[PDB]
Amino acid sequence: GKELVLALYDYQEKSPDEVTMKKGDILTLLNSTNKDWWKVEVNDRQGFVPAAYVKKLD
Repeated sequence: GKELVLALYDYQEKSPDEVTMKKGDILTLLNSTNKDWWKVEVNDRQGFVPAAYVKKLD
């Protein structure tokens, strides 16, 4: 499994443990154990984004 997610909306980081993404970005999923905040990797940065702002691609 590739563990990819698609950004549904832009998100601006508000804390240093978050990441910024743009709608249409394809992120790597690291940890989806929390229902509200998922840890993702977008290039060379890792951090949290809201789960509701992304969709798992398979």
